[PDB]
Amino acid sequence: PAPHGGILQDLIARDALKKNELLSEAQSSDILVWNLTPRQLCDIELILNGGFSPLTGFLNENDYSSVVTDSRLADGTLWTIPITLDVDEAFANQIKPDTRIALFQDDEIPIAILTVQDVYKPNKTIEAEKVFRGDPEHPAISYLFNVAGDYYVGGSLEAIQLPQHYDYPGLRKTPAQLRLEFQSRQWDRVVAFQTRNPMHRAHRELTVRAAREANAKVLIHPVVGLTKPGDIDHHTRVRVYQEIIKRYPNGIAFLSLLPLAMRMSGDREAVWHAIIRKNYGASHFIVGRDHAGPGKNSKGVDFYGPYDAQELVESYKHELDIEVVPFRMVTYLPDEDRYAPIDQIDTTKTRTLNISGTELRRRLRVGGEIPEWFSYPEVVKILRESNPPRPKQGFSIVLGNSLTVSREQLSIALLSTFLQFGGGRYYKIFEHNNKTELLSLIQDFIGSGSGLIIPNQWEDDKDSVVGKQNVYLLDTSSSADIQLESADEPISHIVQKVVLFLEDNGFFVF
Amino acid sequence: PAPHGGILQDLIARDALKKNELLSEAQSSDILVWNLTPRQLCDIELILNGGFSPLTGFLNENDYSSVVTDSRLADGTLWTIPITLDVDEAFANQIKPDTRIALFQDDEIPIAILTVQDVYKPNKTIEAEKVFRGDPEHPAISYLFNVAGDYYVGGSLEAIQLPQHYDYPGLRKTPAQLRLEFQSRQWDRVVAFQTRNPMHRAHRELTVRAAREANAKVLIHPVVGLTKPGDIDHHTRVRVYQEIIKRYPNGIAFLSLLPLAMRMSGDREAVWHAIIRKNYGASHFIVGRDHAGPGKNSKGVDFYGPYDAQELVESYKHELDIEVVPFRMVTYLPDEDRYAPIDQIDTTKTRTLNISGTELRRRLRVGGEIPEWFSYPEVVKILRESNPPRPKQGFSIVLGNSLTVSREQLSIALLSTFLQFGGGRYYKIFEHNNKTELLSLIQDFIGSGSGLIIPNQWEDDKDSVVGKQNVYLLDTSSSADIQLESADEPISHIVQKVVLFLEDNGFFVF
Ligand SMILES: Nc1ncnc2c1ncn2[C@@H]1O[C@H](COP(=O)(O)OP(=O)(O)O)[C@@H](O)[C@H]1O
Ligand SMILES: Nc1ncnc2c1ncn2[C@@H]1O[C@H](COP(=O)(O)OP(=O)(O)O)[C@@H](O)[C@H]1O
Ligand SMILES: [Ca+2]
Ligand SMILES: [Ca+2]
Ligand SMILES: [Ca+2]
Ligand SMILES: [Ca+2]
Ligand SMILES: [Ca+2]
Ligand SMILES: [Ca+2]
Ligand SMILES: [Mg+2]
Ligand SMILES: [Mg+2]
Ligand SMILES: [Mg+2]
Ligand SMILES: [Mg+2]
Ligand code: NA
Ligand code: NA
Ligand code: NA
Ligand code: NA
Ligand code: NA
Ligand code: NA
Ligand code: NA
Ligand code: NA
Ligand code: NA
Ligand code: NA
Ligand code: NA
Ligand code: NA
Repeated sequence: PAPHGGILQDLIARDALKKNELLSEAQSSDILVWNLTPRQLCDIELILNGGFSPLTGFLNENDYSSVVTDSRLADGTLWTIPITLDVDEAFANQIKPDTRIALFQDDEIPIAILTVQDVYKPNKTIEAEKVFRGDPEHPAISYLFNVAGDYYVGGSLEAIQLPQHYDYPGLRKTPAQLRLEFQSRQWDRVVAFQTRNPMHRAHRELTVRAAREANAKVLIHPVVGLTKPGDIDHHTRVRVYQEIIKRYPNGIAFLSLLPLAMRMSGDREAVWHAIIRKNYGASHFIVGRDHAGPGKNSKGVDFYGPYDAQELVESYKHELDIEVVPFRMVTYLPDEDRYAPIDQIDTTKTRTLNISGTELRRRLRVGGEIPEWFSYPEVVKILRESNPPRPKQGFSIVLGNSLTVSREQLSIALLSTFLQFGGGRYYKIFEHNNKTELLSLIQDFIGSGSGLIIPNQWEDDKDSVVGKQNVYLLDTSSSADIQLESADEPISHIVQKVVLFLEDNGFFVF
Repeated sequence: PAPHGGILQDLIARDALKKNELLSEAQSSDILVWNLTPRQLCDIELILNGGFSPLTGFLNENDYSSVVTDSRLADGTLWTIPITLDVDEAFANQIKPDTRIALFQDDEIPIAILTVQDVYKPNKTIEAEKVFRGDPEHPAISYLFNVAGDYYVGGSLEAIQLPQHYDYPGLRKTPAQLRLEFQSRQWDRVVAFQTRNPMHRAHRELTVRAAREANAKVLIHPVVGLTKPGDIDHHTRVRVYQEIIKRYPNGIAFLSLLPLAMRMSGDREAVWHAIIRKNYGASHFIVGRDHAGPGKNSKGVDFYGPYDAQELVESYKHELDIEVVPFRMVTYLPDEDRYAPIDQIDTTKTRTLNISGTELRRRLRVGGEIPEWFSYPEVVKILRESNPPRPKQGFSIVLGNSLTVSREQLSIALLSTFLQFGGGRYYKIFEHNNKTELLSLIQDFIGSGSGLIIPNQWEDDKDSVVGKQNVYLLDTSSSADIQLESADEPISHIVQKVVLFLEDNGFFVF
């Protein structure tokens, strides 16, 4: 179908003969410069290549406001997610309309020149409530208040080049490129599948049903920009994707990576995804259970209904101009050894089985087996590879402040003890001396699979610098992970407590 | 580099706005029509897409002649293999210069409109001797005299569409497309690897050395048009290729199928391959041992020297305008467990190992093991899949004419006997009654893995219709595959002879 708004806004193509000129300007000693943030680099690349058509810059207050209260651009164009350039008060204060800002990447690569139309200070609470449903634990809300700048700069863009990427070089097809791909193959019907997690049996089956129902070819269009904190990294996923694509019949599917920065905005996000996929050349778009939803909040309540997205997309049906292929919870049927939409089976006279993400995360962490029927073995292998079981995980033991025994001697004792176990883990007594340049390495080591013995705590002001994962506190404090009986407890006693704790948590296996 | 001649002759692009017009003409009740042969469909697709640049139609006598005696087109452009439209006397007699012929595919799809320049009757002997070196067993020479028409029709072409293909739809990149592929990835150095056989360890290693030596990305450009009779089918090969490509480091290689019709013209063919690859956008081209050679003739003598191609290519070096990466026999080194060019090892103080094609063909036919070091297991699996060991092969037993026992009873006896063995083969008493519509099916069954019991021989005039593979003759004749003692030999005796014969040839395994 035609790109949203009718015109593919490929600004790279549009501004081709301005490149050298824009480049010079971007590099002049007088232009205002802003180094794009990660999500901003994700958004600007979708703007510059026509993925966010009709958009051609970041939303101004008028357009932004309409999107928030209307799910539409000022002119009425259906648009649910606000795309804005958030900056800080400092930078904002140097901006005036008509001003031209050079937007860089990594403070080195000139991406584009923004021509300021306005500088406003959004009410983050309204955006939070109206666009993301207001739950503070919601990924987009947390980002909004904790990472996003407090001042938005609206304005038109002029392309210099798309953000640089050294991985998966040929796979990040642009709307124009993908459209050309489908064309060279004479694909006039393509159903797109959005995804931010690895694909298992259910997915393969559901995407194939879609291809069969829609009579269209399959586009696995995974998100590699930004997703939900805690998601499997995109590299591990691209591998999972390239592997699973070999399970489809020869010539039915195409893989293309989408550098989109998700918002986990359930239903609004689905409407947005459909618009994006249409721009990219898809004729059909899959919207399954809890599309783009972030699950439940700590209280166990749903951020979005399991089918809110489907319903919203359905209400915008005649406007989207792209066909939606809805799916009900696709589950496993033991007795018939096959998958199928829950709405097609009698959950009364037929038994179903389902390994949830939580459940999977768990197996991977304990080294537990994952059913042959759940996912393909190569997929699981790749997952295990980058999400190793506890006996392969790294960790850190911190000698609490309450500790009264010799920290040096307790450290050595723990070191020598861990060493005798053997098995491949690297151990080290890591003194940070409160230097953040060191504190910031604690997780690099844990991430490398190493066991670190830390002689003492770090200032509370520096706590943010350290990634809490697999970091355990040894102390008499009630809030210690490994609680000591008393600050003067004999070393050997402490060592056994720590060993058994780590063994109880899968780090050690004898 | 620039395409040969300087201009990419993508006639599909050139004649885009003529398509509807050419189409109408091609489909008029008055235009002369010729349905392209297989190799002709191979050649015309390389002409229409700029692969044979500078060519823009089939060679006329002037150009043809110069290519034969000069390895150059009339204007001097380096060109070693003659590309002509060979027709029969009947068709030829209706052609006059200025005439326009509609060239169809499968008598249904209009490919192009040829504007006749001349109609000549080539001296096949000269072409055989001068271009293919005159050995009658040479693949190109046999085709020349046994398949090629005796009259060549030279003339310019006007594109309607490239030949239709329903398999590997997106993989058959055109020069322009490939060039666009390399570009979108910013590949300014690409070394192309030609191939018509499956790729094993040696190949992967040799193409990687090339990539490293040349400082260029890898293009696996296999031939899927026409190769040498007896080669592994291209489908099996594409699978082998798609699998082996996964053994290269991420992002270093690209796979694109070339619908070229090989000539197995050793050195001349190599020069031609380099020109073709240059047109397709390559900056480097690999030329290894016996490039494009058909091996030895039945007498055991070489059609070309193991490095004739390398030497010819080298002599045209400053003309080819594409860098050649020559390789000496790449062999295996047991003790160092690695491959390397023979010219880099001391064949005196180091042992080498090599499983030749013949040797491989043999293992595959006996179900023999293929060294882990020779090829990758997935590749070998795919090969075995379409080149099954004897116990899975089909065959046919023919009751010779000399036979004097009851043909009906001997047939049944052989049928019931084979049946008791079990094992999965399908058996049938196949009566052909000399009807070619039936004789032509004999190989389809053998190909399907079935065992056919044929009650009697077929007329000699019909012999050509039958594929001699796995077709054994039971007769008293000295020239019988399973020789009987006498035409009246008792059935049970004959049955044992046949059983033991088939068991001795791997068809039966107990
Ligand atoms: N078991 C399932 N039943 C129905 N739909 C599913 C199922 N699993 C995944 N989907 C759908 O597949 C798509 C991508 O899945 P996933 O990556 O987990 O979520 P997200 O929408 O956040 O990308 C979504 O449309 C989702 O609703
Ligand atoms: N062992 C080897 N050492 C060096 N080059 C090789 C070796 N095997 C194959 N090659 C080269 O690989 C390319 C393709 O191989 P193949 O398909 O067998 O022959 P062809 O040249 O007929 O396409 C050729 O350039 C050939 O010379
Ligand atoms: Ca704030
Ligand atoms: Ca629920
Ligand atoms: Ca005490
Ligand atoms: Ca003849
Ligand atoms: Ca030889
Ligand atoms: Ca007798
Ligand atoms: Mg980028
Ligand atoms: Mg989900
Ligand atoms: Mg074709
Ligand atoms: Mg060879
Ligand atoms: Na439309
Ligand atoms: Na810098
Ligand atoms: Na709801
Ligand atoms: Na519409
Ligand atoms: Na429809
Ligand atoms: Na426990
Ligand atoms: Na040149
Ligand atoms: Na016909
Ligand atoms: Na002669
Ligand atoms: Na060079
Ligand atoms: Na020679
Ligand atoms: Na024998």
